[PDB]
Amino acid sequence: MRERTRINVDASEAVRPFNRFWRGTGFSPAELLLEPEMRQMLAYIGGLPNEGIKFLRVHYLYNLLSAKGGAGYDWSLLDRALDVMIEHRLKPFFELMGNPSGLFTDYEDMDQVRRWRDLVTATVDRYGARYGMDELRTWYFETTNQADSGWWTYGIKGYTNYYDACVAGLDAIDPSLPMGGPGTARTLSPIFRALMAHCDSGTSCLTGDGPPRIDYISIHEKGVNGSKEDLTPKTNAIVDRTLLVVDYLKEHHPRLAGLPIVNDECDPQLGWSDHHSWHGKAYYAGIIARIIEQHDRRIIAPKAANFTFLSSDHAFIGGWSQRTIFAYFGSRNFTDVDRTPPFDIIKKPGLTSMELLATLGDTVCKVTAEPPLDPDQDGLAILPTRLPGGGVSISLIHSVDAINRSGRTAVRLEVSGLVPGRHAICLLRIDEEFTNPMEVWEAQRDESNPRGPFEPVGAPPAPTEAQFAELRRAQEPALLHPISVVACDEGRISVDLDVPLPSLTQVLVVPDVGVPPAAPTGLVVERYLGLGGREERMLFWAAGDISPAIFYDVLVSTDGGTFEKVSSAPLISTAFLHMSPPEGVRYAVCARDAFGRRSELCLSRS
Ligand SMILES: Cc1cc(=O)oc2cc(O[C@@H]3O[C@@H](C(=O)O)[C@@H](O)[C@H](O)[C@H]3O)ccc12
Ligand SMILES: Cc1cc(=O)oc2cc(O[C@@H]3O[C@@H](C(=O)O)[C@@H](O)[C@H](O)[C@H]3O)ccc12
Repeated sequence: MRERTRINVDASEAVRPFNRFWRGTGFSPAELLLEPEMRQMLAYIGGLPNEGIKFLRVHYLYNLLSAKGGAGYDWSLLDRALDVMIEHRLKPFFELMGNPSGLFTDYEDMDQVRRWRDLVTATVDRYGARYGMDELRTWYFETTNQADSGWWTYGIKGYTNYYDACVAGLDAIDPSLPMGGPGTARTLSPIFRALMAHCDSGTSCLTGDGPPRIDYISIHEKGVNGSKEDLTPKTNAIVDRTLLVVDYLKEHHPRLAGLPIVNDECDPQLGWSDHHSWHGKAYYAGIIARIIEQHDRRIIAPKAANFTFLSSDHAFIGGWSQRTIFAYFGSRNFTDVDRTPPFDIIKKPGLTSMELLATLGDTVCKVTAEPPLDPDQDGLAILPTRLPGGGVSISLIHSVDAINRSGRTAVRLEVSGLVPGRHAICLLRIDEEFTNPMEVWEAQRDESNPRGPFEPVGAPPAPTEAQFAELRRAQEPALLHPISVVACDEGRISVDLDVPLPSLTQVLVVPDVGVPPAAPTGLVVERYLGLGGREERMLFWAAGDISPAIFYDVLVSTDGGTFEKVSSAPLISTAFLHMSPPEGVRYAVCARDAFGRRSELCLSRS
């Protein structure tokens, strides 16, 4: 419902601060953290620009513990699970949840309540020692998930004592460790209302002296109900129900109403493992961004509430059509790598969309559009930000709730108010033609000829090595056009964009700092086996600094010969899966800025 829009973004005019408030994902159960598939996934998840994903919300961490007869527990599985997060620069959004060796049966029994308190205290004590208390203090702790679905039994009172025990457990070591909840699934459920009453008036069953503290309020609100049918996400209703909850707090518990509000599981549709094919396509990138933009425009900007964090729950392991950030190819079903079944994973739009969004800056700029933008009616939305050091990062979102709608509009994008001097314009796109590995896969001929030679089919369930190389080129956030460098003496740039429905476009306009970018650091190389037992190496590294619009190449030397490039697309994330390394392989990673300059140093190892 629009043909051409002229959009002017004025980088010289700051409107308000901008936070990237969506930098989280999650999955269940905690045991996946011990599997090699998840280990590989965490390299991609921890490699987004500027901590583009920072928190993992993993269910049933305490099922990793078991009672060692006595006071304590065998911590060794939990240690491995937390260590993999920390090692990939991820932090737990730590749900105090699970039941070590089934020991907990009754939260009204005050000896159990006290034992739970002691478990929480022991957790904080151990991990504060293992990683440092500075690390611990960057975490968030949460109540056990739902509790308004299959909360074993325990009741409202059990729940409220459980909360008390969590809070007293953290307070024994450090009261500044943030605690919140209830992480309820249904809007204004009994559990939710009860915890709010308890934390407002109400008194802790372990102290006896006022309500237990609450540092944030968390709920799950999702776009549409679980179904085998492709029901249509209602994205604006997520914000409507969140504001309803806030209204409930303003009326009934005004002392809590200004607290940080968290949607700890914000997905377009309930039921991750149902098959909804749009999870593999640009629709999902569009819709994640659309949900984000609605929260920014309707909650944060007018200050209707202190909305602080939105976590997706899309790091489950599964196929193209499930709510997963990778498509898993291999023999395992989740609904030493020489022991376990080999596998390949391909990035999907749930992750690439977050790669693009991770590039956003820290300040909202003024934007004017003609005709004026009306995202709730026609689907064209914008997140226009200024980067530290100058320049802009703009997300242009063309997304509607309906899955089955296509089309395109024209945008003339103008950016003014830049500091004069050269700038580079980088255009990244997720749509049907770009960053589109599922489309590529569907068009690949299945060489196993499962319907015989006269009926070729696509979508090979076991792609060839060459097919996988084609998918891995397509899986990376793609340049819509080659980067252009503009000598903008007037501090203006402009560009024409063809904007499909659905699509996500990231426009980066970055100044020339005058020197090559900083070299990458901390290169880790690990062995995996791909489908058919093919040798593979996963590379993970860190950016040399916080510069915008940095792209990485991966090179290979054998066994001393000069380095040749082995990455296909320029990488914006600090992770790369390499297939079939030669003998005596040495890896090197180079950073490239948008002006074509290579980091003077490459980072080596193997
Ligand atoms: C769960 C939760 C509660 C809360 O009050 O704040 C959070 C902040 C979270 O991310 C931080 O959000 C911004 C901030 O609080 O300053 C960002 O600027 C931080 O970098 C980020 O860690 C994640 C989870 C929560
Ligand atoms: C059973 C159930 C009832 C309900 O009213 O709401 C729910 C919300 C739920 O939230 C999340 O849903 C899952 C999903 O959407 O597939 C997962 O994303 C999360 O693990 C779960 O916490 C899970 C179960 C229920």
